[PDB]
Amino acid sequence: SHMASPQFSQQREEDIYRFLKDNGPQRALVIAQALGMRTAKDVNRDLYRMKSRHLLDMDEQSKAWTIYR
Repeated sequence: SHMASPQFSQQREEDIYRFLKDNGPQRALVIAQALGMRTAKDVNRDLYRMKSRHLLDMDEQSKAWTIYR
């Protein structure tokens, strides 16, 4: 295929992926502030949604969100 591989539903998910592609693995709180949110809970919905579709992966060790391969 000649087009890009991931699927985003909204601007948040698209920013989350692009952000973690550009800096590498970061915690949900880093992602939240980078979108202009306040808390890790404001992003967690988008973050876990992308993990459920093969786009993100959280680390159990420090809650570091890393783009799924």
